[PDB]
Amino acid sequence: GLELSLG
Amino acid sequence: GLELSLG
Amino acid sequence: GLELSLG
Amino acid sequence: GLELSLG
Amino acid sequence: MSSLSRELVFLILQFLDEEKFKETVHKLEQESGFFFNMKYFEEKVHAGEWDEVEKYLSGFTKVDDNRYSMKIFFEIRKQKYLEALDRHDRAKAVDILVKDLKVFSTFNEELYKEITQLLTLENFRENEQLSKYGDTKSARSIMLIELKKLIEANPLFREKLVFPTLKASRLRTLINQSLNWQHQLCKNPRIKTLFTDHTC
Amino acid sequence: MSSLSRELVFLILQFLDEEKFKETVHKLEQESGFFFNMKYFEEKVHAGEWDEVEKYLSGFTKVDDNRYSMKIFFEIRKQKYLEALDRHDRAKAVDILVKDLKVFSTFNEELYKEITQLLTLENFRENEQLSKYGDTKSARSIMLIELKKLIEANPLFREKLVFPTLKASRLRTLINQSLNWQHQLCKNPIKTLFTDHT
Amino acid sequence: MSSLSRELVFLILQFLDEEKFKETVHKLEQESGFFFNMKYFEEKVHAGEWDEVEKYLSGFTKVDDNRYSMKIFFEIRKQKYLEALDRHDRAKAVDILVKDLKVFSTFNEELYKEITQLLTLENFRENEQLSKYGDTKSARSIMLIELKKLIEANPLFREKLVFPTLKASRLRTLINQSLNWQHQLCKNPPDIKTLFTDHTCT
Amino acid sequence: MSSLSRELVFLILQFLDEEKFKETVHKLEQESGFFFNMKYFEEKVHAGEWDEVEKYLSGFTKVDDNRYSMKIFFEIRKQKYLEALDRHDRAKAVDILVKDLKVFSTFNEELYKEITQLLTLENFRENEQLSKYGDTKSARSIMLIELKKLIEANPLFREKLVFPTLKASRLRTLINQSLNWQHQLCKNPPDIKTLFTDHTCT
Repeated sequence: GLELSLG
Repeated sequence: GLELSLG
Repeated sequence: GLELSLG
Repeated sequence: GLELSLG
Repeated sequence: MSSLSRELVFLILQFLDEEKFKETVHKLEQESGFFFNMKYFEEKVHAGEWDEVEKYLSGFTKVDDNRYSMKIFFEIRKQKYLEALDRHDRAKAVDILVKDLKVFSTFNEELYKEITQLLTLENFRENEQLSKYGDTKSARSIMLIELKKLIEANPLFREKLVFPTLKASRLRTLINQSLNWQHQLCKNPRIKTLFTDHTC
Repeated sequence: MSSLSRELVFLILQFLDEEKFKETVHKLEQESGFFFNMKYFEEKVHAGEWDEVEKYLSGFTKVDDNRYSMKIFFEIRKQKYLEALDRHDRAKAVDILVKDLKVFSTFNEELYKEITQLLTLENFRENEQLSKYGDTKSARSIMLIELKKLIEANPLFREKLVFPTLKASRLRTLINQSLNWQHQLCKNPIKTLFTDHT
Repeated sequence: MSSLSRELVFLILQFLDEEKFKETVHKLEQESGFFFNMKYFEEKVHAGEWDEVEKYLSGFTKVDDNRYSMKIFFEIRKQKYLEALDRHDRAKAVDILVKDLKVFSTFNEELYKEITQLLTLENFRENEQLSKYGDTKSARSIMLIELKKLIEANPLFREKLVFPTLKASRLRTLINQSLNWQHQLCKNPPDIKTLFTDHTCT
Repeated sequence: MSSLSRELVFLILQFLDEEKFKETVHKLEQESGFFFNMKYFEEKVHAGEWDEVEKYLSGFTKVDDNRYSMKIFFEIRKQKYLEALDRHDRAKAVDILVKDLKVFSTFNEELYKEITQLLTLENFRENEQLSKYGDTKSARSIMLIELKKLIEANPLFREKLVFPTLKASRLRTLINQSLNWQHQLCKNPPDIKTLFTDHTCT
């Protein structure tokens, strides 16, 4: 949950 | 002397 | 042998 | 003539 | 803090706002950590004032307090980084990458690497995941939507997002009463200072 | 503003300081413009925090308000500039020269040229008027002495340099009385300050 | 005398030019100080290569050798400076002012002062004397027009500006003659091996 | 080119060296591509003059000619990069990484990524492979040893690494012979003026 990502 | 100066 | 690498 | 100048 | 003192801060906040001391209001919000002002936050994010954004946030949470507050800072620092790239300031971009973004590497090694590699692109829009980032203005807006959600879900902000409601000038009214209490201990009627108790 | 409201700001200032909200205190001083805090001013000048110095000042005077406040800003921006030259950041020095010091050119044409020409020196102490300049820490101190005088002489600071003196927590004391007036009669003596006690 | 080694340089220069070694031609021009290649100088001035421009000149004259060659360096360095101002590179402009233009500070204090003050103008054409400096390309060409008059009028270049007249490849025919001197001494007879050591059959 | 002509270039190289025209010697080596001067190359590598190093090399090989000449440029640009990091000039370090080192990515995707990530370290000696790089001076030396090997084994350099051996001033000796051959055709045998046209007695 609330994974960090580029988009 | 309120004139601005370098000193 | 001839391939590129860091060190 | 040979004086250095702005322009 | 007592709830007295906490409530007193709120009174002060209302007063300061009414006197239009805008910057003082937000310093107090921040240093007390009692109320998080969305409107203000949005305004600063749109303005790209990242220094102030992180400073205001610092009154309510640290970067590693929880997964919500961690993603909040990450999003902010990512946009900071991309903007730096977009104005082609690679000196600033690297400074941001080391000072701001490195803390997130420990938890995600691979993303940090992927983000680092954006330095070498002509345009970070060459990365497919970022191929959609069209404007500084628009990107900030998109990101802001995401921050609002992250903040509203964050348990450390959950009870801090709604101001109480008071009749106007509650503090001024209370002060008035202290003057009524002082002068009702006077002998006869019928101001001078708030600094010492008033008498006749 | 009333004198009530003005006085209330002072109580609030005392409260904020006691509760250790340091940055809110000085934002309040600045935005109300009621009290100029010398101690704070000195601390910021010594630290060289030039943006904060000018911002704090900006609540009390603008650059062109009078000849006193004009020399104050000039002195600050001159020191900013000399520090830039002194670490040899000529990129910063020229930026300061154009952005910060050019306003003083309009009426001091020659001086602006003389200050500009320091860019071409190996060390600005080659200029005899600046030959007496010893290090950053000392220069800041010297300048600070001059600023304090200029501010104390400035007519816009005239009623602003002295805090009143109060028993501690006067605001809390007043608040307590309101509870006495409210929380008397109908209810004596946890409930709020948000509505009246009954 | 050394009028040999001077002459031998021209021969080598000519050869280098025939074989299209461009950069060796100009290093030699520069390092011998025997021939000043105007055509090369112009090409580099137009291209704005001020470092190559100035180092090439150094093979020929110093800033303080005479009043002509000192106007030569000044005009180049002034142009260098204005160009930095024009691309808004204020950092480069100050460095040029201090390392390169600063030499003229002493006898022209005032000129140096006026020139420094161009940093504070939004566009240096706001100055009176610079009101017509318009374009980089034209500025370089206009200056080059007078630099040329200055280089030709300078006493240190007067004999160095025009190449000698030679049959093409004068150096190769000489080598041919030297080998002919080698082989009319030998018996008995049009077959060469090397130039490193003298030719012997028998 | 004939081998006559090739040999003449070598004579000229000796002449230029004897007259101490230093930069003309190495421009000629470079432009002719006939002789690669290790001694000079080492000197420049130690000095860290990278722009001149790559320019001198460019007279012999380009970056993508072969796997030897590839690793040679890669090593030079890698050291260039590490030095930038070591002086904490991250603006320069990224400029190098994009302009000079990106060419090696196409065929090395992973290494280019690894090298990029060195920007984010406090010190690249935190990387275990680079944990041994102790000095700029020492690093250059270690690297230089590696380049010497790569150059000597590189097939494009293989016949270019040894200067011939000649008596001193071979060119001056040859020139002299040409004068002897000219004057031995004389029927009044003063004197001989110049090398620009053949001498006669008259």
